[PDB]
Amino acid sequence: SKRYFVTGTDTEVGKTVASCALLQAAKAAGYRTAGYKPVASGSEKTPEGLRNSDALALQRNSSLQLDYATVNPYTFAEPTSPHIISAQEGRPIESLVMSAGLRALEQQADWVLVEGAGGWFTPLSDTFTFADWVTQEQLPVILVVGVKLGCINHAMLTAQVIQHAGLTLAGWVANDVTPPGKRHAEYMTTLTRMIPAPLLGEIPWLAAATGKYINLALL
Amino acid sequence: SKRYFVTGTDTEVGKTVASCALLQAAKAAGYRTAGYKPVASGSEKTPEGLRNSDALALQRNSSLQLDYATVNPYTFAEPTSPHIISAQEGRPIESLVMSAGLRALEQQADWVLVEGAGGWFTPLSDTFTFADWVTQEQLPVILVVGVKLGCINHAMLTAQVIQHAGLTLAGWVANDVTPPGKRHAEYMTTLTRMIPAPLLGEIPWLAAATGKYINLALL
Ligand SMILES: C[C@H](N)[C@@H](CCCCCC(=O)O)CC(=O)O
Ligand SMILES: C[C@H](N)[C@@H](CCCCCC(=O)O)CC(=O)O
Repeated sequence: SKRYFVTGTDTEVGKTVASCALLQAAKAAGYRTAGYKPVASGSEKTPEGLRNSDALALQRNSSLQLDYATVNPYTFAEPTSPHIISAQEGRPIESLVMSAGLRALEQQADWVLVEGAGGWFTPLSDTFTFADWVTQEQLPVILVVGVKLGCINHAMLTAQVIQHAGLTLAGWVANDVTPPGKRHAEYMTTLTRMIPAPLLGEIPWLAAATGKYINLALL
Repeated sequence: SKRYFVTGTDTEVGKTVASCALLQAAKAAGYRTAGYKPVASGSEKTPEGLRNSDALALQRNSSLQLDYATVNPYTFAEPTSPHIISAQEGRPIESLVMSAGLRALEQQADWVLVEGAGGWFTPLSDTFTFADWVTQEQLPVILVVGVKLGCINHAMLTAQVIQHAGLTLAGWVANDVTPPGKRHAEYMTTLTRMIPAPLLGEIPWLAAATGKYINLALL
């Protein structure tokens, strides 16, 4: 299986929008696809337990029919850092459970997209971060950049930290989080120049069928 | 002279609020102080030329009477990345002019605070970033963290990049950018654990005399 990890420059950059566009283009290329979000916080109660909306989006954009707990093993109600609510609730987030879940998807999908929570360094416990599990798994990383003032700094910080860990930065996606602004073209040129990985495509400001904005031939 | 560079985790984290609190505590410890903001964008027209409000704050919080152009040599009207507006206006931002300005302040001040623009990696030209000038100058760095969801990731990214460049991370300041929230104490404990530098103090949410929140004995 092809496997990619998706991270973002900050918490509200539309990372799941880019993950659904990636899943839609891979489906169009003929892959049997699966979205995986191992850890999620900020969830609603239903008759079946807590459900996170980003994980629901990954589940409905996967080409395989998948059960929710296969897509998202760890679900917390409160929208805070996973290591705070994990400790509060008394439910440890285990690296072995996160990796088993990935293997179970590779039994049926040949293109798997793994979406983290937050940015690169989100803590999962007091001694373990999301970056430690991605490094452990040796996943190639796709960086989603929300295009706004301040994003050059955040895209460069994330790119250098991933490369320092010896991981491949597979590419980046530009998400237009605001309407067209004055320096949009100069920001896109600077970001293309500075991020050492191919620009996979740009998704326009939308306040759903977005696969056409991704060029999968660059991954 | 003691010299410190101040940077922030993102663009609106109240970095100049923390710089004024630092200048106020150094003045109270008996230092002859000077604030320096070499590059600024987002400025107003006056009879005397363009004036940036952050640079004005540094100027009025310095214990020496200083002229504006001594505090801020490069002033651009439009609030965008300095390398975009510098190219548009045809006014190169020169490293020699930025360093000369710092020397001129050391002629009269014995505690100098240098405030950058944006975050760590702000571009000054197509081949030069603010981080290259700070590394060139070998300034110790003070990191200002706006405490909100997403700041653990940004504080860790900035801290590792500075240390990788071989610079000293002198300390960090927590700025409360919102009213008291649910996980404020757990966020402060996590940030203290993870940032490899002393917490210099915490400034409370204020919608001016803030020197009392800084412990200069840790710098
Ligand atoms: C206009 C802002 N307040 C600030 C510059 C932000 C540059 C951001 C570059 C990037 O995208 O990383 C200007 C200033 O602080 O004087
Ligand atoms: C609740 C958020 N949407 C998100 C977690 C953000 C953690 C931020 C940690 C940090 O401060 O860096 C949860 C999620 O995406 O499922």
